[PDB]
Amino acid sequence: PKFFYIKSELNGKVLDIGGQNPAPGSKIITWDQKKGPTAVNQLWYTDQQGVIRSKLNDFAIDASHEQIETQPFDPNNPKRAWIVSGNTIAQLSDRDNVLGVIKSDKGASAHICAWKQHGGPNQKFIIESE
Ligand SMILES: CC(=O)N[C@H]1[C@H]([C@H](O)[C@H](O)CO)O[C@@](OC[C@H]2O[C@@H](O[C@H]3[C@H](O)[C@@H](O)[C@H](O)O[C@@H]3CO)[C@H](O)[C@@H](O)[C@H]2O)(C(=O)O)C[C@@H]1O
Repeated sequence: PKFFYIKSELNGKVLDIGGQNPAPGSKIITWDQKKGPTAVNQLWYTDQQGVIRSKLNDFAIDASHEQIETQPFDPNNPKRAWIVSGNTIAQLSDRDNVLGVIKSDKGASAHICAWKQHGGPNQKFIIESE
């Protein structure tokens, strides 16, 4: 219902499920903000507890692998509980661990990782209502 974009303060692009792939394990990148029907893979919402889910498949953000990917939500997996805290997307169980944008080294789209808060814009995001 209440959807929003998560925009990076590093490049101005938004969290986006690469190629709108609905399958679990799909990498989340930053891509030009889209508007209209096709923007679904860039739209997110928070469940009751405040955990971020994707409008595309209701999957959560997961940081179990090298780069963040979408995965079905699991209340027992600390790596799948991410919330909006100020201008940071922080881990529910560790506010010091936050998402950050890392530009591609091979001309690809930027990807996202989770690591200790270091105050730069790469770890800052703006929540934009749909
Ligand atoms: C190898 C490759 O295909 N690289 C492209 C990359 C991949 O397709 C995705 O990472 C697969 O998950 O997508 C890039 O663009 C991202 C945007 O894709 C848009 O959809 C594309 C789709 O990805 C293309 O494969 C398809 O041919 O056209 C679709 C529509 O243009 C999404 O709509 C958009 O939100 C982004 O996710 C990328 O940079 O990752 C382009 C790579 O060349």
